Amino acid sequence: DCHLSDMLQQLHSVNASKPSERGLVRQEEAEDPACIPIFWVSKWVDYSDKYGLGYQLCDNSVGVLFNDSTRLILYNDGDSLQYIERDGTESYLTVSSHPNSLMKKITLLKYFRNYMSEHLLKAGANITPREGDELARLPYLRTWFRTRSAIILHLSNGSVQINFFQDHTKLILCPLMAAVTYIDEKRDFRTYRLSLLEEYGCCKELASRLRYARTMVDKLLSSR
Amino acid sequence: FDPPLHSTA
Repeated sequence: DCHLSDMLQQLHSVNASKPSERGLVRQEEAEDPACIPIFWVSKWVDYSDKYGLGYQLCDNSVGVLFNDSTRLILYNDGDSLQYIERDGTESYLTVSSHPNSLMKKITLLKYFRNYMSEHLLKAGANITPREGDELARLPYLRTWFRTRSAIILHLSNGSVQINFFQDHTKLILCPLMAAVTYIDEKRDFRTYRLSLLEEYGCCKELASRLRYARTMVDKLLSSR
Repeated sequence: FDPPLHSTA
């Protein structure tokens, strides 16, 4: 949890500055759309009482964190597979290769994928992601938890995503850019440099979500 | 396949 420490310090710092508790607030001056995430979670399915958590990333790949802490990942070609065991052992194969050891888990991934496809809305479909690297690994879901107000999704690339149940607003925090992308209730998205929010301030609603984000990151570090 | 919880349907 090296990236989480950076994110905590970053969030602690912005909240301490009290960005909404100022007379002059100019959050537009803190916008940096050069910092849009490469990846975020566009769909999720919590079936952890039986199977685990399934999700979609913005690139159309899918994953499932099974209850046994194994992970299956379908790349956006809908065929290429990455299997990650508890100890970290990874395997690269295909749905069509038909490996008998994994058919139970592959079948489940298809159910998750189908449920998301025909039932659920794709978050940030109106956002173009940042390019990235052709060599870099596909991120996966490291860990997650739900509160009564939000789901918290921590990816292996260090990004933390928080979705709020009440009003559909979402936060995407990247510690590498020290940046936050905010999707409001009207589905508008803005990316802010956190250090610039300390100087220019932001509206009341973003500030309170940055306050909540910090609590959640505390929970993440504190679960180790 | 009826999951109890999920993102915005």
